[PDB]
Amino acid sequence: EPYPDDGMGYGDYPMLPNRSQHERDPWYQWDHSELRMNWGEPIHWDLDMYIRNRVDTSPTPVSWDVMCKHLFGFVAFMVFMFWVGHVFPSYQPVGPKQYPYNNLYLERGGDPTKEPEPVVHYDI
Amino acid sequence: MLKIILPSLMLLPLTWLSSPKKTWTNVTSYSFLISLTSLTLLWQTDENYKNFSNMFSSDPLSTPLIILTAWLLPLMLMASQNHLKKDNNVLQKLYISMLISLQILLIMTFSATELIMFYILFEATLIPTLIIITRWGNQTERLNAGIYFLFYTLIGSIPLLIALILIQNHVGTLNLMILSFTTHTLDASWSNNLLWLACMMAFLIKMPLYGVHLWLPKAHVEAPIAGSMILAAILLKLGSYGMIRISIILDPLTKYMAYPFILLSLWGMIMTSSICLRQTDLKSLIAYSSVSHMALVIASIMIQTPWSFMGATMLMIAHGLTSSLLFCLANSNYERIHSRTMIMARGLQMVFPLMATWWLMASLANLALPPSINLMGELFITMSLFSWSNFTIILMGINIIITGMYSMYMIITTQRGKLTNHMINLQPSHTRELTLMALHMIPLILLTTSPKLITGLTM
Amino acid sequence: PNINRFIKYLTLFLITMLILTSANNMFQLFIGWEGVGIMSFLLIGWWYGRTDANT
Amino acid sequence: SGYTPDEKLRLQQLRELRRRWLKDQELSPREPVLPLFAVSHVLIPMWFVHYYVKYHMATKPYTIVSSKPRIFPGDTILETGEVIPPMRDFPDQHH
Amino acid sequence: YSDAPPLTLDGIKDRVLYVLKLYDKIDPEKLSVNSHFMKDLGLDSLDQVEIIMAMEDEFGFEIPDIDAEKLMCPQEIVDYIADKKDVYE
Amino acid sequence: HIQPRYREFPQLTRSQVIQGEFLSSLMWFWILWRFWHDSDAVLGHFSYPDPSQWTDEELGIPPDD
Amino acid sequence: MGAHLTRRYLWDASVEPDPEKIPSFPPDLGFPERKERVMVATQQEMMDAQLTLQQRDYCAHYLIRLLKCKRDSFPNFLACKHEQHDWDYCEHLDYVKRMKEFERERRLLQRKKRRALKEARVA
Amino acid sequence: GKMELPDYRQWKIEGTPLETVQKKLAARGLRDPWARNEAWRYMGGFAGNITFPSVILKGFKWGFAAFVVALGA
Amino acid sequence: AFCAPPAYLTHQQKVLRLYKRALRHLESWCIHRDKYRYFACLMRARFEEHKNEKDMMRATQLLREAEEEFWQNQHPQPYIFPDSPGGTSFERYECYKVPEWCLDYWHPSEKAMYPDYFSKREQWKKLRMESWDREVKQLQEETSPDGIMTEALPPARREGDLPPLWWHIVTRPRERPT
Amino acid sequence: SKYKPAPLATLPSTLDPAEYDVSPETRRAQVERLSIRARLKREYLLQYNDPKRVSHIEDPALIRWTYARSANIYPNFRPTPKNSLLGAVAGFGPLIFWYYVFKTDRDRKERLIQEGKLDRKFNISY
Amino acid sequence: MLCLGALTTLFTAICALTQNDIKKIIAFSTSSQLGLMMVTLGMNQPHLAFLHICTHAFFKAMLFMCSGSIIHSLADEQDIRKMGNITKIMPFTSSCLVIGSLALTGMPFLTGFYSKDLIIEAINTCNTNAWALLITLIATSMTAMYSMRIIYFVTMTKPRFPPLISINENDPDLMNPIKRLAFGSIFAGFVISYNIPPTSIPVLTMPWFLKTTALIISVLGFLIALELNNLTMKLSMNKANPYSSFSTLLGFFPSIIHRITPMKSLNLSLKTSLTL
Ligand SMILES: CCCCCCCCCCCCCCCCCC(=O)OC[C@H](COP(=O)(O)OCCN)OC(=O)CCCCCCCCCCCCCCCCC
Repeated sequence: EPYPDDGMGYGDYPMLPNRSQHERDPWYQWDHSELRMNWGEPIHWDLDMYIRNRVDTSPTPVSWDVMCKHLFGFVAFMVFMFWVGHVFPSYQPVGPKQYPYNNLYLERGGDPTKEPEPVVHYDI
Repeated sequence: MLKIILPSLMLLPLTWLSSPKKTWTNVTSYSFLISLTSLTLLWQTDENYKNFSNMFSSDPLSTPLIILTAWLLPLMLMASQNHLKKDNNVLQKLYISMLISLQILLIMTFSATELIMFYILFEATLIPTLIIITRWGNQTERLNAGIYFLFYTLIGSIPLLIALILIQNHVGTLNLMILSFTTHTLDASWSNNLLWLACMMAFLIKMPLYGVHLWLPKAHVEAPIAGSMILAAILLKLGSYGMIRISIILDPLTKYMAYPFILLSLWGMIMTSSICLRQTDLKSLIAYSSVSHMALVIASIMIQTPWSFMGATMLMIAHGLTSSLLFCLANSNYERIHSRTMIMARGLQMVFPLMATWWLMASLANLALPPSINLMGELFITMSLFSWSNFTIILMGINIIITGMYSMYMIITTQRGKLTNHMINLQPSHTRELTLMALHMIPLILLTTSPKLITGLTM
Repeated sequence: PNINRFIKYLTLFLITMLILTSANNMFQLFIGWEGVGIMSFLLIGWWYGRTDANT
Repeated sequence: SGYTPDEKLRLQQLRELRRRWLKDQELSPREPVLPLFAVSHVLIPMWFVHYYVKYHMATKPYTIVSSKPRIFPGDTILETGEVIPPMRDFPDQHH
Repeated sequence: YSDAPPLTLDGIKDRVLYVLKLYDKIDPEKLSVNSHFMKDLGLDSLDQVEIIMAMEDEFGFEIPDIDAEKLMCPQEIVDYIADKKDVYE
Repeated sequence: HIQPRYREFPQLTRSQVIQGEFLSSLMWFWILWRFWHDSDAVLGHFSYPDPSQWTDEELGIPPDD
Repeated sequence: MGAHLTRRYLWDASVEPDPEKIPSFPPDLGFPERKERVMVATQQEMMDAQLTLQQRDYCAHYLIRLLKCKRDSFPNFLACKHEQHDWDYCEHLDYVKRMKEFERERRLLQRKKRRALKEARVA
Repeated sequence: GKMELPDYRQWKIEGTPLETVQKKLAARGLRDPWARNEAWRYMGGFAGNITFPSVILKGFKWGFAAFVVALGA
Repeated sequence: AFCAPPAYLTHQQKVLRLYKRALRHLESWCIHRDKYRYFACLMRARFEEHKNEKDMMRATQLLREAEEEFWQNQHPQPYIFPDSPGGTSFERYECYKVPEWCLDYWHPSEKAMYPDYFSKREQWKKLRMESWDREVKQLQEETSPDGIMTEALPPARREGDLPPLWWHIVTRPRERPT
Repeated sequence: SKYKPAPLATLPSTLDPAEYDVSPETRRAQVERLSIRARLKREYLLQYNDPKRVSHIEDPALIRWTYARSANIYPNFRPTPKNSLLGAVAGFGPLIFWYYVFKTDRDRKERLIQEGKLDRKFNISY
Repeated sequence: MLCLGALTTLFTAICALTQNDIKKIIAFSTSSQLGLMMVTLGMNQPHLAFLHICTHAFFKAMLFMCSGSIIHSLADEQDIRKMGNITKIMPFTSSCLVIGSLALTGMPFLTGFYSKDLIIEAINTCNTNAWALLITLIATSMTAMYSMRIIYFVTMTKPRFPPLISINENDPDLMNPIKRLAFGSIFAGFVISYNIPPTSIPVLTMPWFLKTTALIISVLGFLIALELNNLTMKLSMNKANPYSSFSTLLGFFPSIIHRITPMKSLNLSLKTSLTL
């Protein structure tokens, strides 16, 4: 069944089923073992992509749609829940930590010459 | 610089006068020493460029190449001793001489003060190359490939001829030294905007740009191994050397007249890198690898920042050595396999243990593994490109991911997997094949120890 | 049949890993970062014949 | 099903030959005809390294730099001779 | 050492014999190599599937479908297993 | 020379059992020894204050009005 | 995790503090001449003991002690144990403070809600 | 050494969990034919049930014995 | 792997090859053994009934609803043996299965040692060339009248003749090269 | 849930109606196709197992593939729509996209440098 | 990274619960522990993150080589399904495996305990995503679950391995290193924590349920899983939940993002960029 005549070059090259070498019977003694292709059988146009070390088209126990929806659903729910989180964070009943001097103004590398507005912390 | 050249010329008398049986060793042994004399130019204990004489000069940019041009003639003559060992004893001495003239001409072109000396010698190199590709080319299509290699370069060449004669009238001498120390500032007219394109286009063509690179895949495919080594290692870099010395003039326009090429090259880098991903002919994949890794160079010789330039100088010398190494090992598979197809010949490490180590190191040079000059080069072009526009990392970032994929795929489907059942049994590796490789990589290891020598004019 | 090569790559991995650990300038950190990546490629697919290891 | 009577003989016979091939693969006696150190690579490498670290690195500027040593309150500085003042007394003893 | 001792045919031979002697339907005192399953011992088209599967689990490998639609004789199993495992005795 | 066993409990070497009990018993000696010497796995050793028993004087809660 | 969050997120947050602004009210509010914190260590002592900026807390002083007894007593890493309790305590006695401050700010905010309504006398 | 193999007869389903599976299968009328093959799993040596505390607590007896002694000294 | 693939599949081999996938995909769900051996003799029951259906149409309607019941009640990670396609050791040792036509390019020094090995190898290569003629002729004289042609190859059928196209089923690289 | 083959995750052999077919015509093909394969198989198997052979088994089915894919393309090119519209969006589309991505950035950068905002601190290289 | 570290922790842990390959389960645990390591870096606690890296190395290395011992001793069986009762057949590795398993589950006074609970309570005390805080803790219970899955299926169950038995772990080269790392797994957390420089100013003051949360969640994680393992033995068909397969085939990220990207990235080169 020649590839459709739309003038993109395929020519007379057969339009062989788009199935990857992955599901070619893995036990049969394929002449070319690793391409799971026999000698003489028409090679597929994109056998450079269906090779085993590349893409696969091997039936999956779960339907593809079911997969795409489920995966992304999970992703979304998670991303969302993480957002519910940022909205409502978890923080202990503890006030802010208190650093000495002027919040270590000079040591945080502050300018020695210009003194900072004193930030004082009182007991209790 | 007439020791790197006169002794070279004398090689021609030796290839002809010498015995048919001893012709190969006299020529290869002597040019190895010719390379040793070439190493003297590296002795620059000061910044001043070394103006040997009126017509012949060598500055940091040319010196790293003249040595490579002299170095590959030995190797080219060692990689073509097999094919070309079936010839009539006068076809050989022609091939050997053709290879000899290429570096005589290329040594002079890279070591030329007058820009039109570059042009005459620049476009002469096509004669020796076209003969090597067409006369000894294995495939039916080399007549075609030769035509493509002659016309794309020639149509670009005549505009440069008009441009350089034009500047001589405008300034009064095509001497690279003076042109540099003289005020040639183009005036952003519509015409100048054409001059700039005239000068750069001929160089941009033999440095395959995305728009005009179809000549290189076709040429290296049917070219004999020696021609493919010369085209990838020295011939394409002739275009880069030209762009570095010609943009000294046309200083103002490239600030805004480069965008077209820069974008052509960076998008080109991605597409050329990607089609390598599914190309059945190994020589085809290396050639497009060469287009992409050379598309980075035209995008650094145009941004024009100090780092770009020496990123370029680092990568050009490095990629030159790596590409040949890849083209040389591709040939060794081609001669035993007898087909260029990548899919056949799977599992070779199982049968050719060492060639596979050379294949692995060549691929790691091909992709950017870090203690290699290849990476330093890309890291630098990448930096400047980022400076030009932070967004550039995206496109120079899709290329790095693709470059890793095709480089390893060449190793994974050629040198791993189950062995091919019974192709014509693959005779073991000759010591010549392995040395021809060792001679490519041992210098790649040594240069990576001291990158300063191939850093370019800028640094 | 190739125990010695396997041990050889394991120590090369350790050398790249430690270089990655103790690297002041990041260029050396890069040498380690890429370096363990390549030897992992060589060592994950030790048994090259198996396509699964290659994938 | 069951093997075809003419396939249980092409497996009959070819198995018989495989058994002989594997016997032939067996190597005859003689088949392969061939025609503290610890200190060694810990001490010898060491001398060299030291030679390198104490006479190149050490000598060159800013090649081996070290975080300042730690000095606490009440501990003496060997080089200058000063004794770091003891700190202000900790008032609380609450555990 | 860690790898077990290589199978010797006269062993593999006994092992396949043994397992069958533990299948209740197959008489333990008649199972005789060369005693075809469906013609002599009386097993059914569906038993064979299992008899093979037991063997695939006694020797730890899979007898492919097409090559196992024929493990009839209780011996074919003993040379096929051995041929697949390279036992030249 | 360990002998492969068919449908029987592999015979075990003296050393296999002793080394195995050894490593496990030291694990338990260490867990017990540290638990006794340093039982700060639970409570740390600092008690959480009840934030809801701080006299309004303690926190500066002015007398309403 | 905790109830405090439930108060703020569930129900109403009007009277629940915002962690980003814990001393939201006047610092002196509630205290005549409240005493400010005091640091035993010296801006230099710390700088000479190379204490990480973060570790320069009001317990920096008991830390320096620990670190002293950890350099001294080197081969023995299990003997500077009293020093660690002390540091930790100092810090527990700081975490508690940071908790007392949070509770005080909570209650004070409530004062506002109470007072507003009280002060919001009908007429 | 021409490894021998335990007598096939040795294996029997009674006394193992296969027997209870055997009896309920018999209630349905099924005969559970290959159950005898799966007997050595439960037959001997490996017959004892393994409890999760037993693994987590392996060696605890001496471990505590060791602890007490050390604590004493 | 050894025998050749039949052109079309019968009804039986399709049913009897489900009994394998099914029971083997029931031992991934029933990780234990007594549970399995139980839940499986219950499987046979399912296949045991509907064994004597003579109504093909029906039979191919029980089969087509069996393999859909199965597809939706299969385990995602089936227990596939270690050395079988899709396994964990599949083609692991293939990096050591060199193809044996490579010992022909060995240096006379290498083959100098290992002497008796090559004395027997040269015998076998004499066997191979000594019969290619009688073999190919056999392969041809026995080409059944043009028509259906299967990949099955003939046995020997005469003394001295070596069962044909045999050089690569015998002389196969050993499985575990180790 | 019925398995739903997508261009990927295709319909398995089982669950495929065609598999369940005995119409004598179908069986006819299924037995005709083995013949082509058996024929081709017995044309590979007594030419690869041939003593006295050194030449390269060619696998012409692979040579028909490469020729079809790199030297039988332009002789079968006819410029239609859906081919030239799609043959210009691919070559000039992104090439024009990035130009307004790089021009706008380079112009933003230049303006900022000109007005004096870009910090360019500790940048002593380029 | 606190957020993505958190997602990987549970995502990888949930996938590990149903994986039936012993090496695969340990590898997912490698990712889950690093997910916890990513979380501490995300909560800006660098020093403790490094502490877990060192402790993580000792026990994960042990469990892998422990399974290396089981896989090599058995006829290269890499599936928990066919491997059982290693505790009586091979006590030396089983002892090493449970030592490693408890370290992975943060058993009190073992190397995981010194660094891991510091990280847990750090979370329970900092200001963080609520979703991240909840997932990290159940991720900890799952670590106990899959840890439970390995020992129940691999060690405490009737044997299901192929009938001929040839097990030897006597080789010094097996024991010695396994023995040496076991000593490290038992004592390393003790040594590293005391010796390192005081850093991070931890918060040891917590309500007791947060102080002991890591311990309890780990305990019930195993408790719930043990209930599960026990459940299976019955002659009643449970199979698995609809989201169980979702778990077993790795969340379906492999099935979908590995078939689409490599397919729509290569199709565009051959069909569009190369030929067109
Ligand atoms: C594949 C990895 C992709 C990773 C993407 C990472 C994106 C990071 C954020 C980039 C976009 C925001 C940059 C913000 C910088 C500060 C704000 C700013 O002023 O942008 C700089 C400049 C102007 O952008 P803007 O403000 O949008 O003004 C547009 C006016 N028409 O910016 C501009 O010059 C204009 C364009 C801005 C947006 C450019 C979007 C680039 C898209 C890249 C696609 C990559 C894939 C392409 C296909 C590959 C496969 C074939």
